[PDB]
Amino acid sequence: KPIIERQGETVDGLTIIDTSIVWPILCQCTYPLVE
Amino acid sequence: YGAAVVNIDLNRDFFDTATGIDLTKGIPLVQDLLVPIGVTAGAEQSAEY
Repeated sequence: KPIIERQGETVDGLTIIDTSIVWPILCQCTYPLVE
Repeated sequence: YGAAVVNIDLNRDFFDTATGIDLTKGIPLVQDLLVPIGVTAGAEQSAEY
């Protein structure tokens, strides 16, 4: 029994990492701007 | 006859209290030009010097 294995995707959002989650965090995101 | 102390400062007339500046203390204090971004509520009260 291994700890890390190839199997995927599981019935959880912890496989296939979306790379498009970059443009919303450069524009449609107000920070605390640094209360 | 009876003057305790005299001194020199900034004229409270050319630098009017209405626009740009205020003088109640010796320091010419304006409100908001350089406020520290991420601090508590009581801070930035010295950065107005």
